[PDB]
Amino acid sequence: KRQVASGRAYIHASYNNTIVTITDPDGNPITWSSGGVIGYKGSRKGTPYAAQLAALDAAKKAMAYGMQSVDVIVRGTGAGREQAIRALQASGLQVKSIVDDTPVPHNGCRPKKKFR
Amino acid sequence: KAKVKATLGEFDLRDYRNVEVLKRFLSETGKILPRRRTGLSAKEQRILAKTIKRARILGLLPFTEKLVRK
Amino acid sequence: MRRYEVNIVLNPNLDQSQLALEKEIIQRALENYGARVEKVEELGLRRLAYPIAKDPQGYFLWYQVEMPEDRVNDLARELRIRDNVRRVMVVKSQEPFLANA
Amino acid sequence: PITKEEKQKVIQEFARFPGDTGSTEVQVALLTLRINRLSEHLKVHKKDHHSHRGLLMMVGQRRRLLRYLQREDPERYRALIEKLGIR
RNA sequence: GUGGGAGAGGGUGGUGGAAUUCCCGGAGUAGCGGUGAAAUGCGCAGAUACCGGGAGGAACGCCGAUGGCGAAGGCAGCCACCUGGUCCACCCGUGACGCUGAGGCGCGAAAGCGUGGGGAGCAAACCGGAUUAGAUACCCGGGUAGUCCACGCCCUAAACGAUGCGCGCUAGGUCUCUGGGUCUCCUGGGGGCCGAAGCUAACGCGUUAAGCGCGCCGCCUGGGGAGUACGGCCGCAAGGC
Ligand SMILES: [Mg+2]
Ligand SMILES: [Mg+2]
Ligand SMILES: [Mg+2]
Ligand SMILES: [Mg+2]
Ligand SMILES: [Mg+2]
Ligand SMILES: [Mg+2]
Ligand SMILES: [Mg+2]
Ligand SMILES: [Mg+2]
Ligand SMILES: [Mg+2]
Ligand SMILES: [Mg+2]
Ligand SMILES: [Mg+2]
Ligand SMILES: [Mg+2]
Ligand SMILES: [Mg+2]
Ligand SMILES: [Mg+2]
Ligand SMILES: [Mg+2]
Ligand SMILES: [Mg+2]
Ligand SMILES: [Mg+2]
Ligand SMILES: [Mg+2]
Ligand SMILES: [Mg+2]
Ligand SMILES: [Mg+2]
Ligand SMILES: [Mg+2]
Ligand SMILES: [Mg+2]
Ligand SMILES: [Mg+2]
Ligand SMILES: [Mg+2]
Ligand SMILES: [Mg+2]
Ligand SMILES: [Mg+2]
Ligand SMILES: [Mg+2]
Ligand SMILES: [Mg+2]
Ligand SMILES: [Mg+2]
Ligand SMILES: [Mg+2]
Ligand SMILES: [Mg+2]
Ligand SMILES: [Mg+2]
Ligand SMILES: [Mg+2]
Ligand SMILES: [Mg+2]
Repeated sequence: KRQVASGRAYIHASYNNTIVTITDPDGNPITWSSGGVIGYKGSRKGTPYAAQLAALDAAKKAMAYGMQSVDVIVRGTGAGREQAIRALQASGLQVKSIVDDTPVPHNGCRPKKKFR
Repeated sequence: KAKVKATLGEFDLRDYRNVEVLKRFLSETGKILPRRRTGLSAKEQRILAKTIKRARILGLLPFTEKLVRK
Repeated sequence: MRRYEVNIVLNPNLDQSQLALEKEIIQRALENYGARVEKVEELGLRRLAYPIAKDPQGYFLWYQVEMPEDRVNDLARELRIRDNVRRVMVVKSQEPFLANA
Repeated sequence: PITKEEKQKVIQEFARFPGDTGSTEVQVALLTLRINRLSEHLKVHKKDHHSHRGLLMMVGQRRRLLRYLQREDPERYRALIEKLGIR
């Protein structure tokens, strides 16, 4: 109901799922989506199609909130991570800039056994 | 595709205070560029490192940045 | 006694009374720890690469000094006590190694 | 550490004759200086082991040169020892 | 001796950013997580994702290497202090002062033990979910000792170059680290790879010897029994020699 005009788009990609959050310029979320948000349940969520449909869901939900100009933030390596962005190209939203912010440490923490 | 020092002046490697030159040795991100792209030598690169890090502590140089395009 | 460089970065928004105050305290500490000042370069307002204490900029001071070695760390400890002082880095003075020259 | 002032002080104190840097006497003196230094550094920093090895080395050398000296002329040995107050 | 050099060599105190977890606030809904696929788990007491703030522990990305240092174990953010080893140049000083080293003494990854702190992440045991003919395992969700610090013990190992230390001698080529030089190059000192002579059962070693010699120490004498038994010593114990 805010009619938020221009905003930020965050894409969090993993190998188990891909989820999207759309927010206002100071960062507070407007709407969001994910592979579970749509029909998919199991591993199907980590698929690229899921990513597309997700990004699109968030996109429409943004349209209804009066969204037009969008900046993108991408975090993580995952399947369909790219496909998400590809969906936001055809979103019907103008994509100003794409940025990869994926957090990586300077090696603070011992990772899980799976990860070393 | 010339290496850093190749296009560059005559400069103090031990000077942490001078950003103008040092920034050129960093990457698109805040990463410190490898020898392959810095055109330096062992001793050179090794001094540049500690110098950069010094700067970083002083907030003159980025610990890290964010990538664009992608 | 040896030659060192004191690097001080403090809050950029200081009133002149406040500035002169903090610099006065600095000078005081220096005299008190037995450091003679060979020369000084004050570059003041500068844009940090990352925010330090919630703020994007900082006020910069550079001192070349000579002083007793044993007192140095104490001198840093003392210089950091001030709230307004965000960064203190003391280095040993070194000859200018060059390159591409 | 050990500055050059202190160095020369010791050397010119222990020289057998002007311009003598390397006499057995001098060597043992210099040794002894570094020894006392290091050991005072090990009164604190008890956990510094590597330095302690270094000190073992130094001690060994000193005791060796003294053994020589006292083998050649026992008088100079007595002199030196009593002057430094050692073994 | 003097004059220069490189370095994650050691000890102490500071200190910086990235991330994880937790807590506070904003905004925001229906799931997140996770796997081969799943479930336990967490979520309407508002999670996941996003923004700001705070707390705390541990480890220091890029630089980083096929690199450097150390006697070995081992040593990586940055700063300062204390300190060890080592290399080169000058040819200045002492004048064989040398090499090895049974005992002894000290150091000695990790796990483990004691007392007292600390505890984010990880994680023996353990609690669960799966898989399977069964699962006491691999995979998944949790989780204690521990991993961290101080002090004192333990004294083991693929503690590996599976190659004891020192010295002299015997083609080179190539890459490299670090000094000096009259600086396509030469000369020292480290790190690799090829290869002369030679060695070797062979693979391979080959101026970083496993070659040609000399000195000194350790050690071996078929496999299993067995690093077990007895005895001794050390240890709080585990256990070690
Ligand atoms: Mg899934
Ligand atoms: Mg302060
Ligand atoms: Mg060090
Ligand atoms: Mg240290
Ligand atoms: Mg909350
Ligand atoms: Mg519930
Ligand atoms: Mg439930
Ligand atoms: Mg409940
Ligand atoms: Mg806590
Ligand atoms: Mg690496
Ligand atoms: Mg090793
Ligand atoms: Mg040194
Ligand atoms: Mg001579
Ligand atoms: Mg003579
Ligand atoms: Mg020996
Ligand atoms: Mg041990
Ligand atoms: Mg341990
Ligand atoms: Mg304990
Ligand atoms: Mg865990
Ligand atoms: Mg587990
Ligand atoms: Mg032999
Ligand atoms: Mg040269
Ligand atoms: Mg070595
Ligand atoms: Mg060589
Ligand atoms: Mg042959
Ligand atoms: Mg060979
Ligand atoms: Mg030999
Ligand atoms: Mg052989
Ligand atoms: Mg038998
Ligand atoms: Mg045994
Ligand atoms: Mg018997
Ligand atoms: Mg027994
Ligand atoms: Mg007993
Ligand atoms: Mg056993």
